[PDB]
Amino acid sequence: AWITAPVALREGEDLSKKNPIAKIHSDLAEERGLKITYKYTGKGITEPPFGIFVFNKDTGELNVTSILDREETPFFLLTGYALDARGNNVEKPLELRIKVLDINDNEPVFTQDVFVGSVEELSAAHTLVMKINATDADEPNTLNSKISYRIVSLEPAYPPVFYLNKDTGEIYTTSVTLDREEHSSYTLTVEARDGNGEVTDKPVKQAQVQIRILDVNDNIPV
Amino acid sequence: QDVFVGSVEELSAAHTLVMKINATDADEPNTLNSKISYRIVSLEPAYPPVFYLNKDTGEIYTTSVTLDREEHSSYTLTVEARDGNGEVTDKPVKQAQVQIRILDVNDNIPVVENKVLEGMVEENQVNVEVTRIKVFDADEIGSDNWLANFTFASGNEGGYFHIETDAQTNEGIVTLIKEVDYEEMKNLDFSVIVANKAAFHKSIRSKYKPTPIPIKVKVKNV
Amino acid sequence: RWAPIPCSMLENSLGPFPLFLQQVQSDTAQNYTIYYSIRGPGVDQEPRNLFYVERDTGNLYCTRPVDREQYESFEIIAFATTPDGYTPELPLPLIIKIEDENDNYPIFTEETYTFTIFENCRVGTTVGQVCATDKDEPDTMHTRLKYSIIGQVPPSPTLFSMHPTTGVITTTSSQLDRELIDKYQLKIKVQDMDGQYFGLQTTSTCIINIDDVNDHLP
Amino acid sequence: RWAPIPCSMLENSLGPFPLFLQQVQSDTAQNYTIYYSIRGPGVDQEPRNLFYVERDTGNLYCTRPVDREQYESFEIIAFATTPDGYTPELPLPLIIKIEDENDNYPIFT
Repeated sequence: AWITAPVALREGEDLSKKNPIAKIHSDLAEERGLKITYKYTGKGITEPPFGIFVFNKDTGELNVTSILDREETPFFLLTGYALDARGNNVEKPLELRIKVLDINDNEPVFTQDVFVGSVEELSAAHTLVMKINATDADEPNTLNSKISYRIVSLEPAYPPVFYLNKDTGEIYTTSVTLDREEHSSYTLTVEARDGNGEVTDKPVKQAQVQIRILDVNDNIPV
Repeated sequence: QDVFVGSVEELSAAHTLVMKINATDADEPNTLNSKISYRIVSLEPAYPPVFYLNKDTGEIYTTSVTLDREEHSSYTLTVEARDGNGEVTDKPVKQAQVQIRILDVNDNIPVVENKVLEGMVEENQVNVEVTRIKVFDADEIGSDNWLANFTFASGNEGGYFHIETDAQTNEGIVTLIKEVDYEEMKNLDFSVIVANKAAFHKSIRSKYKPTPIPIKVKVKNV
Repeated sequence: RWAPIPCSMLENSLGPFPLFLQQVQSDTAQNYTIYYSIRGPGVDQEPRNLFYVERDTGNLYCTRPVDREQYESFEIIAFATTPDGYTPELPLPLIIKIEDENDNYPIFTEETYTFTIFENCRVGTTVGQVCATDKDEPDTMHTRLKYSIIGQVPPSPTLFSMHPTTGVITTTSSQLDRELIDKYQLKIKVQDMDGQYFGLQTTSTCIINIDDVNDHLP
Repeated sequence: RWAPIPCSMLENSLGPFPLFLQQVQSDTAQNYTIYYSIRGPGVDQEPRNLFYVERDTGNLYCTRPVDREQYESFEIIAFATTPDGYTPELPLPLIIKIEDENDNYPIFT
């Protein structure tokens, strides 16, 4: 006899143009005049989260009603039911699975507001200085969570002094020579980002980087 | 009325009352011809609804979704009155606006920049300043819910020092309350932890545990 | 038993084809060898070949793009058959609806609109009206129109104005001497979706003549 | 934009590296002690540390063999500084030329 499949719904958009998604209803009930009323149990309809699905008590249609969040549930698993007016289960209960599908909807957030570092005077080009770290709420080892780090502001802003490797969050020096006797420190600002990044315009989140220039004995006691 | 007003609080419990609405009919007292009943015309978002209307009694109550004063300072919705029993006429009937002000609670946590502190005092003085901490909170400006309130985590046994929050600024100010002696050259270090001057909401409380901030202090001679 | 679940396809779909609609299996393939087929106005009755099925997994697809313009809904039977030529179980009726977007353009009800107006008629005289129609479902946003002038030939004087909901053209200025300028053209636009950003535009040009009185001296 | 009269290095060079390229300096060297440096692709964008300069005397060099197939020239900014950190002279966009070796194929009409 004929069988049914599972369904899959995406994070973050209005699914009001995708309904109805499933239905629990009897095929011959009508040929005995037999009145049925219908209910679903499960996470999303009788357990959390709330708001997200509704059903028609007479015709057993299942409808989405609010925004899905894959950072709240990646799956749900309902059971639907069919009773007469007294108590009898007219149909055998139906299993219904609902996959949620993930998008990038959260931007990565640093282990610190302001990171601290050190680099020595008179050192060679591309001297490694420090590492900055952040975390993402989408699903690990994927492109919605895959972090890139960049410099957004620098003080003194000229000449150029540092680069940020976008793929690790490590901070390196340029070929310009550093001197403890002139710049006790530096300060710049870093932005963590995710995914492919094209045409983003809603603001994203930032931290500070502060670098101490460590002394060498390059001057004599006159 | 043209427009009805009432009050809900944020984060409330379910099916607790809010307010009544009122209409009037011209037929006879206590008859079904003037036996009024209501509905909610439109609401936004329309599901889950943030309010429930007993349609027979004219009373408005909370649902199983909570309001947020940090989202809206007032919720709007529309109402309609009819009368008698059974199916509704296919003709127009009058409507009016409802507005629910949303009262604020201590779900917003006081947050700071500052994380450790130091300062100085002289001997043979009292009521003199040492240091400060400036505080932010997302609750209403001047409420007991918004006032940062500091208390000791260590060094209280001395009775030497205090921290008082100003309600102008939400800035804690630290002072010397009992006299100190330079000639004993004792340790006067202590530490403080923030809450608010009101407790934290039933669903929100203990979900976080802040750490203390140490203050260190040193004495001058006369 | 439980009855089957409804399905649909959005009109004018880009593809490529075939485009998947549902999986329809039977649990009986577990207890003996069946394969999958479909029948009705949709495969073997006109429209022919529109739906297709995998005879080995019951995946059920469409072969080409449809139109809400042209079609509404379709009833198709699924059934199972053995390789030795017999049908041991009941068939499954399917229900399948076409879904609608605004995607059919508005179009003016004439190849070019013409108008005649008497020399120096008064400001706000009704010059005429431009009508368009739209073949998506009536009284909807998908057929809701918005009417605009976009520009004038000759570009000067400023002489006409258009009513937004109906394309109703009036005059704005009574400098209308035929003996100085005898015809105007107006570059005109109609769009659906209350003329929103996402509504679909069709442009035309309409003509306005200055209809003669006798006033130039022999 | 254009840039000053160039200096060459072949592609596919065999060294010994560092191979030398040029000395461009600042026209008032007698007033202050200068320190001479370089920046741009080839030093501090990619590929990194293809190029170098004598920091005290401004003689320029490169560190490894290069290919010409994606470029006939290289471009970098040379900049002046002092031991007290300040800029005596304005920075100059220079050009290096990459000369050929035969490694493109001959191909019939």
